[PDB]
Amino acid sequence: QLAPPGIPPGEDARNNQSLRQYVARP
Amino acid sequence: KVVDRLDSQPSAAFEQTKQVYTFSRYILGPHRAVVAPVAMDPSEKEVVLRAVYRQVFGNAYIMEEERAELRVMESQFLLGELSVKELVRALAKSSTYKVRFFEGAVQYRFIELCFKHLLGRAPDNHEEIAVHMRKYQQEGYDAEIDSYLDAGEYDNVFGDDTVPFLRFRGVYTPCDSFNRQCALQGGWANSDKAMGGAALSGYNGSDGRQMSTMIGNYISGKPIPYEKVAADTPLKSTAPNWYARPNPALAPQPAYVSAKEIAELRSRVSKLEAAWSVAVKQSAAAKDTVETWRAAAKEMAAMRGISPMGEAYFGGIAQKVDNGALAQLGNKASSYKKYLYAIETDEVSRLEVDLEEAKGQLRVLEAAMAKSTPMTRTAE
Amino acid sequence: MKSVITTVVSAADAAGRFPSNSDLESIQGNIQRSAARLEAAEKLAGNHEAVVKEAGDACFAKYAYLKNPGEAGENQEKINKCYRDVDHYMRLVNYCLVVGGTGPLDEWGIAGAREVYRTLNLPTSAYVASIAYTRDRLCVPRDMSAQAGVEFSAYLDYLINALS
Amino acid sequence: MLDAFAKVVAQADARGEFLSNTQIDALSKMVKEGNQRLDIVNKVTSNASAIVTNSARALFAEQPQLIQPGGNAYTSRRMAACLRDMEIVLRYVSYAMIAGDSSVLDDRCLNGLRETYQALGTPGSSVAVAIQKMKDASVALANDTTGTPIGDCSSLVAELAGYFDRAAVSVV
Amino acid sequence: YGFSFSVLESQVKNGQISIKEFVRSLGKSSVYQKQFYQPYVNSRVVELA
Amino acid sequence: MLDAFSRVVVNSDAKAAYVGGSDLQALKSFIADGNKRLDAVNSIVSNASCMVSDAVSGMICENPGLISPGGNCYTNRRMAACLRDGEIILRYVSYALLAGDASVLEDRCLNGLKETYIALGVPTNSSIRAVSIMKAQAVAFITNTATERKMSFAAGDCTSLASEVASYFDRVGAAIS
Amino acid sequence: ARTAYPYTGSGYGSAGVPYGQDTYGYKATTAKSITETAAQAGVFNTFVKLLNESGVEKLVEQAGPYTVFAPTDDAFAALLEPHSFNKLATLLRPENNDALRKVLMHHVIPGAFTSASLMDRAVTVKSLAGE
Amino acid sequence: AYDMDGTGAGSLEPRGIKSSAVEKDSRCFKVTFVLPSQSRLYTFRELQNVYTTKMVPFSSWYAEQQRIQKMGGKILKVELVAGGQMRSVGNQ
Amino acid sequence: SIVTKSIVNADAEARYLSPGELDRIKSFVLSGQRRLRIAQTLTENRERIVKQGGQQLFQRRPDVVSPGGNAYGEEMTATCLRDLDYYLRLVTYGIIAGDVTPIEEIGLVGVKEMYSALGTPISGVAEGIRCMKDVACSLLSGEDAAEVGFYFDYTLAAMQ
Amino acid sequence: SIVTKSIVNADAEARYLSPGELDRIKSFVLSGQRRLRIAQTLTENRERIVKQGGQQLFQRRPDVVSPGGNAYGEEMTATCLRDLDYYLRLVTYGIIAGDVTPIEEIGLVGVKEMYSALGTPISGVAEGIRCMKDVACSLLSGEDAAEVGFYFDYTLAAMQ
Ligand SMILES: *CC[C@H]1/C(=C/c2[nH]c(/C=C3N=C(/C=C4\NC(=O)C(CC)=C4C)C(C)=C\3CCC(=O)O)c(CCC(=O)O)c2C)NC(=O)[C@@H]1C
Ligand SMILES: C=CC1=C(C)[C@@H](Cc2[nH]c(/C=C3N=C(/C=C4\NC(=O)[C@H](C)[C@H]4CC)C(C)=C\3CCC(=O)O)c(CCC(=O)O)c2C)NC1=O
Ligand SMILES: C=CC1=C(C)[C@@H](Cc2[nH]c(/C=C3N=C(/C=C4\NC(=O)[C@H](C)[C@H]4CC)C(C)=C\3CCC(=O)O)c(CCC(=O)O)c2C)NC1=O
Ligand SMILES: C=CC1=C(C)[C@@H](Cc2[nH]c(/C=C3N=C(/C=C4\NC(=O)[C@H](C)[C@H]4CC)C(C)=C\3CCC(=O)O)c(CCC(=O)O)c2C)NC1=O
Ligand SMILES: C=CC1=C(C)[C@@H](Cc2[nH]c(/C=C3N=C(/C=C4\NC(=O)[C@H](C)[C@H]4CC)C(C)=C\3CCC(=O)O)c(CCC(=O)O)c2C)NC1=O
Ligand SMILES: C=CC1=C(C)[C@@H](Cc2[nH]c(/C=C3N=C(/C=C4\NC(=O)[C@H](C)[C@H]4CC)C(C)=C\3CCC(=O)O)c(CCC(=O)O)c2C)NC1=O
Ligand SMILES: C=CC1=C(C)[C@@H](Cc2[nH]c(/C=C3N=C(/C=C4\NC(=O)[C@H](C)[C@H]4CC)C(C)=C\3CCC(=O)O)c(CCC(=O)O)c2C)NC1=O
Ligand SMILES: C=CC1=C(C)[C@@H](Cc2[nH]c(/C=C3N=C(/C=C4\NC(=O)[C@H](C)[C@H]4CC)C(C)=C\3CCC(=O)O)c(CCC(=O)O)c2C)NC1=O
Ligand SMILES: C=CC1=C(C)[C@@H](Cc2[nH]c(/C=C3N=C(/C=C4\NC(=O)[C@H](C)[C@H]4CC)C(C)=C\3CCC(=O)O)c(CCC(=O)O)c2C)NC1=O
Ligand SMILES: CCC1=C(C)/C(=C/C2=NC(=C\c3[nH]c(/C=C4\NC(=O)[C@H](C)[C@H]4CC)c(C)c3CCC(=O)O)/C(CCC(=O)O)=C2C)NC1=O
Ligand SMILES: CCC1=C(C)/C(=C/C2=NC(=C\c3[nH]c(/C=C4\NC(=O)[C@H](C)[C@H]4CC)c(C)c3CCC(=O)O)/C(CCC(=O)O)=C2C)NC1=O
Ligand SMILES: CCC1=C(C)/C(=C/C2=NC(=C\c3[nH]c(/C=C4\NC(=O)[C@H](C)[C@H]4CC)c(C)c3CCC(=O)O)/C(CCC(=O)O)=C2C)NC1=O
Repeated sequence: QLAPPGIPPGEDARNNQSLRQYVARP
Repeated sequence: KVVDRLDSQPSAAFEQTKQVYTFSRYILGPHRAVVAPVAMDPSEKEVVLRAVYRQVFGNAYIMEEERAELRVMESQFLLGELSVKELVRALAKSSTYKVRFFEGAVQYRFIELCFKHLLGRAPDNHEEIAVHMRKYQQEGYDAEIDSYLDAGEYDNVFGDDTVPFLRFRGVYTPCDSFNRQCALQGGWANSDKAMGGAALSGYNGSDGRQMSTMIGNYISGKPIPYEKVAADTPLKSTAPNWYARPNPALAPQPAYVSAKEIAELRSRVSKLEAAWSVAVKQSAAAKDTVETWRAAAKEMAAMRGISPMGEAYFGGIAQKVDNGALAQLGNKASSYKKYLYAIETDEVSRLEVDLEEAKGQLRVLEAAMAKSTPMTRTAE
Repeated sequence: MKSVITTVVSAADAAGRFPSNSDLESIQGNIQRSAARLEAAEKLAGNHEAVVKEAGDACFAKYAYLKNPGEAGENQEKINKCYRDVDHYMRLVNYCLVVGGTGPLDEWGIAGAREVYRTLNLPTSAYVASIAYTRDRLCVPRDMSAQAGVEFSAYLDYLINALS
Repeated sequence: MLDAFAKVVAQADARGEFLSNTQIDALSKMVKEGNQRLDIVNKVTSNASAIVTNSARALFAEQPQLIQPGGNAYTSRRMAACLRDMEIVLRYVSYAMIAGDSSVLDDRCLNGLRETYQALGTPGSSVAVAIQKMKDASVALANDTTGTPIGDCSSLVAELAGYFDRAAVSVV
Repeated sequence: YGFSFSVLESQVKNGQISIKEFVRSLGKSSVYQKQFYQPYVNSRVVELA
Repeated sequence: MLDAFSRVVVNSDAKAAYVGGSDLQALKSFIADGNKRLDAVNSIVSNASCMVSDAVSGMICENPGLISPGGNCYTNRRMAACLRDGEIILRYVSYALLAGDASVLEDRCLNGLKETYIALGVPTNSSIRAVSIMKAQAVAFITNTATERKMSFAAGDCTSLASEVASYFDRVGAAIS
Repeated sequence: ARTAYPYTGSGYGSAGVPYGQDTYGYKATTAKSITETAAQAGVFNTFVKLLNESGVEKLVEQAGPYTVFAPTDDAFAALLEPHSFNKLATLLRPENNDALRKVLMHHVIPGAFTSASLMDRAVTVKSLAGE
Repeated sequence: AYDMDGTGAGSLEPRGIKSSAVEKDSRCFKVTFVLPSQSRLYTFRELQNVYTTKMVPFSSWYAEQQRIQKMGGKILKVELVAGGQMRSVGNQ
Repeated sequence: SIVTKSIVNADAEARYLSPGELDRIKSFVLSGQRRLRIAQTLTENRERIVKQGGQQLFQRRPDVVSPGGNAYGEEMTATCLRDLDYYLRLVTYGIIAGDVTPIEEIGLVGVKEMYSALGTPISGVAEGIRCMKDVACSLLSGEDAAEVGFYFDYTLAAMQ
Repeated sequence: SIVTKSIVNADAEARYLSPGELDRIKSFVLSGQRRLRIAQTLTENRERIVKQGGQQLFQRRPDVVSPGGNAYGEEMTATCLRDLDYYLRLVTYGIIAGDVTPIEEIGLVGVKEMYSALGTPISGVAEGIRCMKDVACSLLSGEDAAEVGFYFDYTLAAMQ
């Protein structure tokens, strides 16, 4: 549905993050 | 007077094309006038030369080994010294025209070929063929060609700069001449090497007898059969491509025809012409039911008409609808559209359609009934 | 019929050439302009029973002398055949909007008209009066769009110029 | 807040790569509609009060319980908030329609509206029915000529209805 | 009451169906089952048929 | 014959130069107002039937010696021929404006026209006046300044195409002189 | 004495022609089936023999409206030229019935196309071979 | 609903003709037959034409043909005129 | 025709014509001469009958010829008079046949459908037929007018 | 009613309702609320609908109220408006039932016989119904007016 709270929709920073340094979003 | 002048006369100073050419078959196909403009690109000189080789040789392949003959006389046209008429005079007196159309030909074939090449027309009658035969026999081929070009008929029609083309005059004096013209040019995929038989008779296709049909039609006044005018023809290369109520194009003749179907069709057409000739007399006399009352109803309809908008209240209520040239007399949009269905809805016209198509079906069957002995039959 | 297609492939056939890039490039304009010239086609085709009506009485309103005896529109069936001719001409304009050229007009209404209208005493001015009355009554955002109106008026005035 | 042009750029920086030509003629087509899209938003903002009042009137002629004494639409105050909650969603649907992307619609309209309506006791399904009745009137009002050139607008009214359905499923 | 069976009547006048087929498709029409099937019990329907 | 595109090609072929980016600023500007060129040609060919009868009748009320007995426009045949070469000249000028180049005008219409009109005895003074009235009608129809016919156009400036067709008409006039 | 296209009927409003030209509204069927008509025609002998031994006879005997384009015996005799021979010679081997079936099935069209139906018309369809 | 709902021998309904026609079938035959009465000479009723050509529904053709065969009639021609052949769904 | 109808009604029952039916056929063939005379009189006075009936109709129903009415204009009025002539001809047929079979088989079966499809008010046609009936009965004797109006009344009843 | 008609059509075949019929009943009971809303709007605007339809009818058909017409006089005009009100009420019934069973069982079966026995032109009633249809559809939305005119069109077709 909607993006997580606070996250401006369309400009996440985890977009093209590598898997070897990806951080799970709480 | 619907046609003012012919095309044999020189063109008037008021018209761009001749009046006869605007509503003949001229406006349809590729048999049109190709005029050389007064200054030409080396691009657009070849547009003229290709039309000349299409016309003067009358549909010939002409490999470029057979073009190195004519590279001298084309160069005087490419410079701009030779006109188009002097170019076709130089091309007719070359040797490749001779070996194709003079050097294996009967004299009738050669005369009827240069009538088709140097002019856009068929041989008209016998008396104009004989004068050209006697022109050749005492003066030779060289003066024979100038007998065609240097007279009245070339310069009044083509001038010196239009290429020759098959003329769709619209006004034919001897009539059949139209059928001879349509049977001389055999449509877009024919030639004179093929129609003259100069390849099957020839040896490895060279040295062929340029034989001719239709020389019995020139001498006796016996006109061309319809199958050479309707099947392979410039009429269908320059066709209008529309919906004809009788389709004039012939169907190909069916294999395995019998005499029984011909007998029933010949009875059908004899019933139809007898029905037509009696339906004719009743038409335009008892054609309408409200026709006797047409003179009666006009005086009842004359009364109570108001010019200004709004009349015919018919009580104390409303306006109303009038003041149209069609609408003052009760007619609607369907009143003029009844003329557009008059095959089906008309009683006289139905018979005339089915008469013509039963005739067209009839005419092909006896062409198929010209073959008798080793001819297997079916049971429909 | 003279159209965008039949022009460029007869120019190629007369020269004996394959369809070049100019031949393909000419049909690309037949893709752009056919959005505008076809939009007027169903507009004229759906409302063709109000345009013939409005042109026919304008023809007789300009020329009231035609209803005199001895003239062209003296009786009722002659006026009935007169409205049929304006219907024929609007049908040919509808066809020419569909082909994209002046093909059907030049084949079916223009060629040979100047002989039959002089032989049968039909005045050509009364013919062009109805076409001109259809021409000035084109409300360019209301009847159709702008370019469809341009394409419609360019075929009406071609018939006007050809009839006079 | 993104428009549809900023969407492809925000996905282009992420891979760190230039827009290829297929994305470019995807965008020049979008530009080439252009006038149709603003004709659509012009038709919705010209008739906004009519859309809102007719949808609310149909909602209460349909569901009389909201204006029943004790209902969530009872009294002048509750009604004034309900009148222009719908006008807020209409405003943000028109913003998302002119942007070409539902990024402003999710950011500042639909973000946290569900627990907002839960914390007040507002029935979210009736809000969704009001959204659907505004949607039907907006797509009905969108495809009339009204003095515009004739053409097809179907891919735009589908997107306009999609914004309304996105608003309707997120509230409830 | 102005009831009518246009297709059936034309088909039977032309001879494409016989009077037997005409009666058969009259008996299974909606008019027949509204007048002689719905307001009765099945035992009475048999007797009327 | 040539057009606006091929005109720069024969200019580059004279020096064996490729058509570079300098040469294409003149041609990409020819594409930008190509719709104005089509809209300008359409306005002329719409009223081309009025333009000849407008201009030739203006040339007559200039000079009644043409319809005088023995005059050059005295016969119905001669009047029809004058109305014919009004239309031919208007036809080739509209070809040249559509092509963007005057090449088709002066090898298919004007090449050999002066000695033709000298050999026929056609008076050149009235030939200049019949062309100048058509030129004045052309600038009025392109800039939408006719007295009693206005045509629907998108707003903008069109004096460049009007200047171009004015440049074609005095080419015609200097050719027949 | 009047009206060339008379009509059928009896009673008032009649003309003198019985209803249906013989008082037969719905007439019986006089025509034979496809393989029957072909077998009596005398010219499609090879076609009927191939239909029977190939098994395609069951398809054309169905009531479905078909347009068959049966080639005459001349047509089959004209396969002895080189080009068509190189393509169809292996259909003579007794194990190649599966391809003979598709070649034969390509001649059967669903629907009834009369010759008057096709004047100045270009129609594309699928035959029973699926092509 | 349809004739093939499991009824056979030992059913409560009496043994009868069972059509395979799908319910509300619209397939139809065209049949020509002759059926002499073979009872008119002891009932003494008026005659009727016994030569018939008619369209019969697919759902009734079997019972009809069996009735014709019962009473000594001869069937001269049969034709399926309405409906496809070996169509799985779409006979209704 | 009376003979035809007697024959069919006897044919359905599979019997010859009883002496009552033959009696009635006899009485019909005996009256055929005055039937032909009456048909003469009605037939050859058709112009006045149609004209005067059209007048009485247009004075009784001015709406049909009012501006826009179904019979509005010269052509529509002519067509309406044509219809009245049709029905007068059918009445003469019925008079000579001795029964309304000719009138009913031609011009009455499906007349409502036709006139509804044409947009014509059937009551106007009934009024025209009544006016023609009065005009035509004015030219006959007492018993002749009674027998002749017998068919106009049937045509009016069928045209309600 | 849709439920009733589904039940009878399933009853003749001696079977339960198939899932298609149950699907359609479900869709009907789900739309019943907007059906009641539309019936509300048409029901409580009856005075304007009948009045404006009567106007358009009397301007389109001045003969029926002309001197002598069927609806000529105060009482006859009142009776005609009464009939128009009858048909508007039947249309509301049909809208809530979801099918033309109420309209057709009441007011359509035998309507031609009744209006022929009364001397009323049925085309005038059709014109009045069409005028009322335009007036009533003017007060609805696009989809609502489309669904509401769906029944006026059936009533017009049955009343040809
Ligand atoms: C059709 C009306 C529906 C409805 C509306 C309703 N809303 C409220 C109360 C609030 N609504 C909001 C909503 C917003 N605040 C925002 O800033 C935005 C922008 C994204 C929205 C959508 C808030 C904050 C309130 C509380 C404040 C207040 O309104 O006083 C109310 C009742 C008011 C109250 O709860 O006291 C109603 C009635 N409810 C319905 O029943 C309709 C379906
Ligand atoms: C070097 C190894 C390496 C990888 C494999 C990826 C692994 C990976 N994939 C995704 C991210 C994703 N991975 C998928 C995968 C799939 N989508 C489908 O529909 C199928 C299930 C499947 C394709 C066949 C999708 C859809 C996302 C986007 C998830 C999202 O945006 O919510 C993410 C989150 C960050 C991002 O958005 O890119 C990561 C770390 N990254 C790496 O660094
Ligand atoms: C020297 C003697 C001589 C003639 C007698 C005429 C006759 C004639 N008419 C046509 C050609 C024609 N002739 C007719 C004439 C008619 N069609 C009808 O239905 C009417 C019965 C009849 C007019 C009264 C028509 C309609 C065409 C045109 C056919 C077409 O364009 O397809 C042609 C073929 C050339 C052409 O296409 O124009 C000829 C030779 N012309 C001549 O040169
Ligand atoms: C197919 C293409 C097409 C058209 C060209 C028009 C054509 C057209 N419009 C009107 C009818 C009309 N036409 C107009 C339009 C105008 N009146 C003016 O004074 C302005 C000049 C112009 C708008 C800018 C108006 C206002 C009417 C109604 C009243 C009238 O006749 O003027 C009529 C008369 C019959 C009728 O009422 O329909 C016709 C033929 N409609 C079409 O469907
Ligand atoms: C396919 C294109 C096509 C046409 C354009 C017309 C052209 C045309 N009109 C008429 C025939 C006619 N055309 C008119 C028409 C008019 N008279 C006038 O004064 C007005 C100018 C105009 C009405 C507005 C009349 C009055 C006649 C009858 C003349 C006559 O019968 O002699 C005829 C003779 C045959 C006929 O009666 O139809 C033809 C070919 N027909 C066509 O098939
Ligand atoms: C202030 C903002 C603003 C605008 C929106 C536009 C409004 C506008 N739209 C169009 C142009 C258009 N407008 C439409 C739209 C429609 N046509 C229909 O039939 C539908 C009802 C509707 C779709 C929703 C279409 C389809 C075109 C172009 C015609 C076409 O593409 O064929 C044009 C003509 C110029 C052009 O075509 O580009 C203009 C000026 N101008 C502005 O200044
Ligand atoms: C390809 C290009 C091309 C043209 C430009 C025209 C021009 C042109 N006009 C004429 C011929 C003529 N041209 C005129 C024209 C005029 N005389 C005047 O006094 C006026 C100034 C002017 C009309 C406005 C007249 C009057 C004649 C006829 C002379 C005569 O008949 O003796 C001729 C000689 C042929 C003939 O006699 O018709 C030519 C070539 N024709 C063409 O083919
Ligand atoms: C002494 C004789 C004499 C004439 C016969 C007229 C002819 C005439 N008209 C124009 C001038 C013009 N002539 C036209 C032509 C036309 N205008 C139209 O609206 C139609 C479309 C078309 C003919 C039907 C146009 C468009 C102009 C420009 C101004 C305008 O009319 O708006 C000119 C040049 C400038 C001028 O003198 O005005 C002349 C000589 N004037 C004269 O002095
Ligand atoms: C196939 C036929 C065909 C045509 C007739 C033209 C039609 C045409 N003209 C213009 C468009 C235009 N035409 C003009 C021209 C003018 N405006 C004025 O006010 C002056 C009177 C006149 C100068 C001569 C201008 C200024 C524009 C807008 C600018 C432009 O599009 O270049 C446009 C672009 C705008 C649009 O309609 O979408 C088109 C398609 N193009 C075609 O494809
Ligand atoms: C008393 C003599 C007699 C016979 C035999 C007879 C046969 C007969 N078989 C029928 C159908 C049928 N018959 C079959 C039979 C077969 N399918 C196969 O693949 C097998 C080779 C074959 C069984 C051995 C099938 C499948 C149908 C159904 C056709 C269909 O539903 O389209 C029908 C159509 C009636 C219906 O089912 O609705 C009749 C009338 N009628 C008669 O009066
Ligand atoms: C109304 C017009 C009409 C006619 C004529 C008609 C005839 C007709 N004749 C029949 C039989 C018959 N018809 C005859 C007649 C004859 N045997 C002879 O040798 C003589 C030459 C001839 C008498 C002159 C016989 C013997 C039969 C019985 C055939 C049988 O039982 O097999 C039957 C079969 C019905 C039945 O008897 O069960 C019909 C339907 N039907 C009609 O609808
Ligand atoms: C033999 C039995 C028979 C009848 C009666 C008959 C009627 C008939 N009446 C017609 C038209 C017509 N009939 C009328 C009649 C009337 N307008 C009024 O207002 C009056 C109430 C009424 C005159 C009393 C009008 C106006 C038309 C033309 C309608 C139109 O074209 O719009 C037409 C169409 C055109 C034509 O006449 O061919 C037919 C076929 N045909 C038949 O075969």
